[PDB]
Amino acid sequence: ERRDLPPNLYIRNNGYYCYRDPRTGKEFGLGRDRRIAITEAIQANIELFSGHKHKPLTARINSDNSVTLHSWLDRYEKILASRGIKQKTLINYMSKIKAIRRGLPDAPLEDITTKEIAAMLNGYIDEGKAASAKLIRSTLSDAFREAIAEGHITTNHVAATRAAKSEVRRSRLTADEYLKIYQAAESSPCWLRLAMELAVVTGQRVGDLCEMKWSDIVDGYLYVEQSKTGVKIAIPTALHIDALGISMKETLDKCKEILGGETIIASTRREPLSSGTVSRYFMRARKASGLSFEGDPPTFHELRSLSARLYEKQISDKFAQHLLGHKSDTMASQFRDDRGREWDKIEIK
Amino acid sequence: RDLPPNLYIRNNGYYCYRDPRTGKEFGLGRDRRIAITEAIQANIELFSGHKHKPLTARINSDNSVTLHSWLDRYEKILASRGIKQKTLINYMSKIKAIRRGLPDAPLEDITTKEIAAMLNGYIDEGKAASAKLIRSTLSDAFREAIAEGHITTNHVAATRAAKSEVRRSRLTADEYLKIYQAAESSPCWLRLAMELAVVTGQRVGDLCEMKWSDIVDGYLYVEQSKTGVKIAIPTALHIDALGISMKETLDKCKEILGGETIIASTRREPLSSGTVSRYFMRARKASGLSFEGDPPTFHELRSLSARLYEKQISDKFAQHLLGHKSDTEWDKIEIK
Amino acid sequence: ERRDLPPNLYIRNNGYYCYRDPRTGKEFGLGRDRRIAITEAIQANIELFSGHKHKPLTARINSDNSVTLHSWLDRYEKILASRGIKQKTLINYMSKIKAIRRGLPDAPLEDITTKEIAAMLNGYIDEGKAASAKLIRSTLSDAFREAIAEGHITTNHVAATRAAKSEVRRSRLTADEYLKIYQAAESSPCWLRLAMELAVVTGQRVGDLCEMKWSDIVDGYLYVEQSKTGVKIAIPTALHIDALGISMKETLDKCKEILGGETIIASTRREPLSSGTVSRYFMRARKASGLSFEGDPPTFHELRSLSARLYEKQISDKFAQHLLGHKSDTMASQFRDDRGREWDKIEIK
Amino acid sequence: RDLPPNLYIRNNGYYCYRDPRTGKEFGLGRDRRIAITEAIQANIELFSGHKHKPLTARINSDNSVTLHSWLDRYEKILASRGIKQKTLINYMSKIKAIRRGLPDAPLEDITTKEIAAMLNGYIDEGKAASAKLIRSTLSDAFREAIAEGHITTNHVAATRAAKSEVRRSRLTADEYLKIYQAAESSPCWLRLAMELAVVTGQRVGDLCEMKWSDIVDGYLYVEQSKTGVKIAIPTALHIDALGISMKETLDKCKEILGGETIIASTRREPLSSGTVSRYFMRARKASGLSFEGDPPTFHELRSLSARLYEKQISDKFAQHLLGHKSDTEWDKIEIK
DNA sequence: AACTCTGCTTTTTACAACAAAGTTGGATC
DNA sequence: CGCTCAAGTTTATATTAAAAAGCAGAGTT
DNA sequence: TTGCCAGCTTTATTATATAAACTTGAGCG
DNA sequence: GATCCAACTTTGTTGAATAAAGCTGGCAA
DNA sequence: ACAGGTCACTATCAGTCAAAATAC
DNA sequence: GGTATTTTGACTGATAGTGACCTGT
DNA sequence: ACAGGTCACTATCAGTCAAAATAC
DNA sequence: GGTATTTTGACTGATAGTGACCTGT
Repeated sequence: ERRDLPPNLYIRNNGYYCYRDPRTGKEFGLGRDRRIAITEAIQANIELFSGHKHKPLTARINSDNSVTLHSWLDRYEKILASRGIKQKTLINYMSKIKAIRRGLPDAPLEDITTKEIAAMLNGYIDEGKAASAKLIRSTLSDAFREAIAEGHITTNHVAATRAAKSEVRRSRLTADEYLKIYQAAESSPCWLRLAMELAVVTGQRVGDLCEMKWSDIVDGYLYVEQSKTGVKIAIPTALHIDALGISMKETLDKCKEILGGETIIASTRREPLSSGTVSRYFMRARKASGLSFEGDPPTFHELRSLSARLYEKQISDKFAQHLLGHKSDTMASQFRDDRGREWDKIEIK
Repeated sequence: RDLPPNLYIRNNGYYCYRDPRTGKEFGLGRDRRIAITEAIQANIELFSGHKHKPLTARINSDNSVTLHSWLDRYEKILASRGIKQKTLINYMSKIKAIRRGLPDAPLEDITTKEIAAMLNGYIDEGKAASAKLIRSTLSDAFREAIAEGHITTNHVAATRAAKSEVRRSRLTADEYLKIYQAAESSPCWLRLAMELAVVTGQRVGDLCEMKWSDIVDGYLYVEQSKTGVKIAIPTALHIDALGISMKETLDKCKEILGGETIIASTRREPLSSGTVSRYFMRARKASGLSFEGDPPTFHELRSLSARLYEKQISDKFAQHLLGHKSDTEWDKIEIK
Repeated sequence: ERRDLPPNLYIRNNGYYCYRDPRTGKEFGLGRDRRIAITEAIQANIELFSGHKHKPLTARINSDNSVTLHSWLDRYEKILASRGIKQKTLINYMSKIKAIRRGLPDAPLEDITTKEIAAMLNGYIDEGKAASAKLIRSTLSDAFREAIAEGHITTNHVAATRAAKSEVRRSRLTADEYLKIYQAAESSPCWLRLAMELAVVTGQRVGDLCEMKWSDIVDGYLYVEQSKTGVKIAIPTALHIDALGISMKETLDKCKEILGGETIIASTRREPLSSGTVSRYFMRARKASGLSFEGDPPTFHELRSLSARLYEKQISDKFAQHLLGHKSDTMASQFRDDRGREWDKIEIK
Repeated sequence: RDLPPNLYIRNNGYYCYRDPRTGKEFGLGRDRRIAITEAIQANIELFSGHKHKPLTARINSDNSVTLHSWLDRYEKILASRGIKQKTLINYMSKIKAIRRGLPDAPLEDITTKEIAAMLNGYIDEGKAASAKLIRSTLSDAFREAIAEGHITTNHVAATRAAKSEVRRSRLTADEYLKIYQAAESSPCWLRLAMELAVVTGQRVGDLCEMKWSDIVDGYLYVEQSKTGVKIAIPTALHIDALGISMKETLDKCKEILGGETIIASTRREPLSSGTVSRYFMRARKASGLSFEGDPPTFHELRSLSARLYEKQISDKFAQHLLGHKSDTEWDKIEIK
């Protein structure tokens, strides 16, 4: 007869015991009492046998009596409904939540770790969904605060994490290209044209463009109530874009004769259209024009950016700023940037 | 029988640890050896260590004051802050509010959660604003509570103040006229007050405070109850869009009202701030107009007052009359 | 004969032991062991007799290395000298320290309590030296920060407390009063007058005033380098204050003839003066004029405030701002404010 | 025996508790019973427990990390961030600095204190700025350390950044002239580079990268290496205060220098950024002028360039030229 | 009056991270 | 017909903090 | 011929604490 | 006679967060 | 028969307050 | 003469340690 | 004559490592 | 024929409990 040497467990020359995780190779100190070594030994022998632990009481206490991710998000949700926000803001957020449900365990909050979070966050970076991550993060983040504001938690695990910063990919649109798409838009219904023209001439948001009524015009002035920021403007029917040969007045009355409807921009059956279709068809003429660009191809909104860019040089910087329904002075210097396209010709000026 | 504290055994020989905090017990397993183990682990968590030095008489008694009892001294702390008789009461109301929202346990013991709990209570009934001030004050009391070191941490600070869109709607020129009209069944000063109010754009609270002694060589001296700003309004003002002249307003007051105050009762005596708005109110409802949100109120007259003075003379004037010193729609895109 | 019941200590009906602080009246729980009760009991009987406590090994660790106020303040000091600051900023701070030294215990950091801080802080309010309190506080605070920055501590006890808020007492000066003082200034040496006039016409800081050289003037413009903010200006020798009948040029040549020295403002023995004396004598003239004010009587700098207030109404608000060496938007408004004194008469304009 | 751990007795029958942390021993008294008491007290403080479950092997390990070992992987994640090769080495230099300032112990065990300690070391020597960047970086490393959860807490964050006053003095028009003159003993390109630099107000780093192929129909195309901004400088510019014409400067470069690069070596090849500034330096010293603080340097020329363009034509022009995008002594108060 | 010490009250006014460069002291081919 | 309460909303203004002063009552030559 | 649901990218503005009020239902002398 | 690093200092560029969009893919009629 | 847990209830527990028990 | 404070124990609210009684596999 | 508190000094203590010793 | 893992008994750095020495009253 020899020894009852629990596997993985070894003894030292004086009679001191260690357990060796064969995972890392690192030994561990137990004590002097064979009896007790033994015991702890076996416990660990079954752990390797299955990510299953005798988890400390500390743990098991704190547990059952404090949250559950999905369960709180569910409440998160409702709190948002309360904030008093615009219907779409909401759903943007909603989407992200959803995102989280699907990225994370429905476990207890404090038991969510930084790493787990980053882990899924990074999942979204690696696929090239940089921007996403930001918002996902951002929101998740919030959810927490508030969760903490309702004291289920003590600390935001997210805020320890780093926001992916995103270099914008959408290329800009040059005067040349517009004309080349204006041309391709031939096979497209007649309103796309006018919308285009209008778009550049008023430099207004597509969303708002689809909302203008013929009753919005009084004594040579087009009144617009911006949907996004609520700022109010009256655009004079006198404007003209010299670089592309478009007159606002001339654009507007083509819309009265050929489109005819309550909306300045209207469908072929005389009804107002959806923001999304207008960019949607502009998209088609983009592909149909066949031009090549670096990164993502420009889109409709781009029209508003070209609009400001040609307004800047035609009359003034202060003018481009005012038409855009645009107040701040951090962006007339970021709605001016070319993003690598064509060379800011410094003049003798 | 070495049965560690808070851990108990069952019929079969099943072991359980009981959190005394909740009362719920917990499953362990079958080996006393390992039960024990986790047992003490547990009794370290809730209880890390044990004794105390009876030199923690001399420490742990005055450590616990309790909400209500501190609020009680909070109060008196405020009394010394040196502020306006009403301000105090505002606050006071808050407190009370709190009294009725929270247990009377010790400070240390109150939870973030519990707090918002009630806070939210106030949102959900639609009394946002209140929330704010409740919060905000609760907060304070805590601050100074830690000021005197009964605690460590402002639990409040972690919570969020609701943000409140104001509902009181504004009053337009049309409507005022419509009310001035309904004001017929009302005692005569209402009208005068109204006019006065629009014309002087002054706070009802001060309006009720104006003496005929306040007028010297064509100038009305006002000492603003609220901010202490001093102004002299010239007897020459007139609001064109509604056809009221200050001077013609003022002399109607001396003839039909006759009293120490410019605005007075039918019994020749000074009126109370609240009555003024109060009767205005009745005229509101008797006019029968509808609006969006809550109906405008007397103060509103000061707002209309400025809105019509901005257009008639200048924005600089509106600010001057109101009692304002500093600064804090349909834009015109010019041809330049 | 019966028993050895240590005073303050009593027994219960079943044999449970408690000590009664007679200080409070409140009892406390010991246990079952007569022997051990006894023990803790005597410990307590000592305590009553000496502030002295058998304090913890706990305590007794953290203290032979976790510093001492005065000791750290001494090091605070030094950090300050390194911050790269103006020679007097320094002393201001310095004075406050000192303040602290004399307000508080030379104990260990974490042992300082908020209340102790308050207590002294209040000492300073109660005496009416409101503002002081502020800066004391402020700095103490800082000292702590940094102390925390070097980890002797973990928590700013300071920040818990609140800063006295100070209503400014210095009354302002009206045009009439200036005349009144200009008059009593007769008994005073000649430069006083000139300085006064100069001060109001230049609206410049006395400190800068005393540092102007005749070499600072070229081609009808006076160059000034403000010592306080470093702002650089050129005042034209053409200025005139009509409400008081003072011409910059006429004022300046008075200085050349009767004062004669390197400095535009100079002593009777042709040397540069000390900022303080200037104010100092102005004071004398103040007292000797005999006028009554509410709160504290205005003083020389006040000349700068008068200067702006009469510049405001004479030419423009934009001009008053340019002359001062003052830039932003919280001040050419917290300088046109009145403070009890004058009633803002509104007009028909 | 009864003798509790870390408590030792002396030859007399004197009791002491030895703090294992420092090594320092502590006095208690003569009574064993009391000794013991406070003893274990002590022994809860440092260690309450002593035990773990060996089932806390599966947590102790991969938790256990050490500075240098992490910095080691810190490094690697930097390489992935996608940045310009120099940025990286800046960073890496910092790293190194850290290695040399701090123990290679485990993260959790690094104290605020020690950090400051070393940071201040860099202050005291007058290397203000460095401290900042060291800090800055160290901080980051920690952040992402926690991002992978070996730690809880950024001890850095509690520390403060030295704030530093810029020492490099400015260059005035007179001085440049005096340097241009001393530059006579220097190879010919120096002069040209200098002129070019002022006239183009371009980064030395970019100056040395300009090709004769960069010029089309009177315009010099420059792609700024530092921020990627693209500009076309017209060959018609001239600086009046110093008598230098861009076109005249450019063609002295084609005849005297002759090479693919507009600025070139004596052997017709492209020069190293560093050399250019380097020789400029020589001419500085050789000019013999005195300055307050650190002496101006080549880049200085770009600053001069802007200062003289501001006054000659416009503030909007100087902005356009330097690849400056947005806005970020004496101002004549005329009587307006 | 002239000159420094001192305990006080006012005026003024505002950076932090990331990036990605630029300046110069010695160690190498 | 007016009051003072109370539970609620609304409007005005001062908001931190680390730097540079300024100003008058002594003590001392 | 449109129509909205569902998963991504982009475009914009930017605030919180103190004081000190005013509103207005209720019940009170 | 120039190179390359390594250690240091600059200078330009973006900084969070919430809020409100926009734009192509399909499966639904 | 048994893992995971709950109840309901008396036999210490941790303590108060006013009447008996000397002390200023 | 007579009120600050010590003690002493019947009067008292509460939790701990048992075991009876769920429950859901 | 001793409270307070420090040194040195080897016998555990808590391991790592590359040979020796079977598994796959 | 020849790589994964377990043991295991000399090789190694650091503390823990002892006393042998300090020293300021």
